Amino acid sequence: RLLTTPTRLLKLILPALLVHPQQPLSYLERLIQAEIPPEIIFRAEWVRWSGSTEIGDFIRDAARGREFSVTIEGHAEELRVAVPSFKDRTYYMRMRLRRMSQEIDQMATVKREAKWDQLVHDANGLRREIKFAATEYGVEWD
Amino acid sequence: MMATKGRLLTTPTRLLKLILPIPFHPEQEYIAVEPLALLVHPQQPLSYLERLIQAEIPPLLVKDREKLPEIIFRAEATHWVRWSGSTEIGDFIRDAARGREFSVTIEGHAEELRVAVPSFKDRTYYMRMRLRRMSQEIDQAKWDQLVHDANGLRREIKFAATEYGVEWDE
Amino acid sequence: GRLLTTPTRLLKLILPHPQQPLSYLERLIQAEIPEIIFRAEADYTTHWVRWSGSTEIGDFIRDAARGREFSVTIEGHAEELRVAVPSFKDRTYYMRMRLRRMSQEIDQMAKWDQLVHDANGLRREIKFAATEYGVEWDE
Amino acid sequence: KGRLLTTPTRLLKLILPEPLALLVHPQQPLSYLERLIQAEIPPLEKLPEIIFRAEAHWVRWSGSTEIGDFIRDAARGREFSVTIEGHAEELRVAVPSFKDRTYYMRMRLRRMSQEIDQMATVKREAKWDQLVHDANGLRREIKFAATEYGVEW
Repeated sequence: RLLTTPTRLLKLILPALLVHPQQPLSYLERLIQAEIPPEIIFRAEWVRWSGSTEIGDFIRDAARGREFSVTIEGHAEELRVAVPSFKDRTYYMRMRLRRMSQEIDQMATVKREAKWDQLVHDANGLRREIKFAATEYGVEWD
Repeated sequence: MMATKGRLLTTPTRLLKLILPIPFHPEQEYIAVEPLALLVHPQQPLSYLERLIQAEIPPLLVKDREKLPEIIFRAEATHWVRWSGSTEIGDFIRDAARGREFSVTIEGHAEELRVAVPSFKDRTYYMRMRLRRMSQEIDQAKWDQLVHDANGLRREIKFAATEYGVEWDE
Repeated sequence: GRLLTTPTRLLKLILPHPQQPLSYLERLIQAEIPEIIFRAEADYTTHWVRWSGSTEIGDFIRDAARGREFSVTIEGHAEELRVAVPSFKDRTYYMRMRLRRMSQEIDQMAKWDQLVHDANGLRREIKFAATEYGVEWDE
Repeated sequence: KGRLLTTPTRLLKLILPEPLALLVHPQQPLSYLERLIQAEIPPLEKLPEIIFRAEAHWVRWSGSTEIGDFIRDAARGREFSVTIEGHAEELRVAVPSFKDRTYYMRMRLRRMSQEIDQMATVKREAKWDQLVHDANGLRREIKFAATEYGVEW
């Protein structure tokens, strides 16, 4: 019920929330407590997790059990939240890489189909001979 | 000392054509001018040019046997210097680029021959035109930032792989 | 209903700033009224979901990019209003207009790499010449 | 007397006696100078061995020592001797100084350095740094919205 986002945030959905993976779980508790009448505890594997641990590191280890618990001081039924797989966390990221990589090959492929390295070698090399003659004749050149 | 001057011109290749005034009638046999055009490669030595001209001018006469006339190359210094026939043509010209006129002396011919050393614009005409063309072809960017941003993203995904404890690689 | 973009980071909507909380969007609407919640479409394969007032404005609508509209419940009457979300071309435009201008401006202007390198060699080639001659050399 | 001059390229022009002009490379051995000189002089028949001596107290450099390394040691004496097997008196050839050998070389650098400044000054006076950064930047923001909207760009 927690989704990776195009940016580096995380969307959470349960009986809609935003968090940063570098925020501590205390922030999650703060947001959750604001939508309810209140201690929020996080178990995952099983073991509870300190509210001073980063959410990023938390759902990381939670991938072992594919999900994690949320229990509330008062209510009796616990809440379970599925954690993103690695691929789930890296979808938009690996996508951006795939596209940038392809963007590069196009850029490089153009450079090749234009003989751009010989063009630079030819140009730079002959600008050298031109500059060199100017020094030989005792003149200046653009 | 001859009223007609020689010119050597540049070519778009490494080669040079040498235009010379030959003061011999084409049917003369021994020793106002006739033209001679000569393509030479800048690494051919001066001694090679001598051999070239000697084929296009009549022999000299010493006693009852013909001789190939000595041909010698001179240039500026403010006086005049004799150049070694083992000198490459291109390097010879390169040195004479300031005096704008060098001398070619034919044995048995009192009046020498002077060649106009080409101007800078002329010596460099073809190259400078190719530069303009090549430069024009280039003018028809985001690469550095793009490849940099990519490798960084490659790194973060490798990182999440090890943290999430899985293998990666596309 | 409609929400639209501005060339500055600010955002304009109208009806019957990105970093502000939804609570603020609720808080200042009440200045134009006699509890305001927000909702949007949610896929998992449809659904409507209530968003925390602590959600940033800009961070919120970026999640609603795919469904080009979102709900908003006001008290009193169960007649929810829907707001237009500008499509990609509509939002990126004022940016894309600046990019094209800039990229064209960049087009209006490299021997640099060779110069620097060719210089370093010369600088190195003379530094050596000084030492071989046992001389100090300054520029 | 004789003179050995630096040329705009790495070569060396040598002038010595109706003086004779020569072009040699600093990386060639003195034997090459001997070969070139012997061709422009009469024999003795066999070729005359010519020996090069620079100052130290006046010693002969081997025919296998490079001309470059020969003249940089000759600068101490600021000239060097050439003797021909046969001719009684010797030739002395002024050798270039360090500022002489590096004139054209240092001259090229000044022009390049200045050219580099002009190229860089244009970059400054045109806010080049802010240009690409704003460009590279808001490009990524655009490429990001496409990822958000699930579209291409």
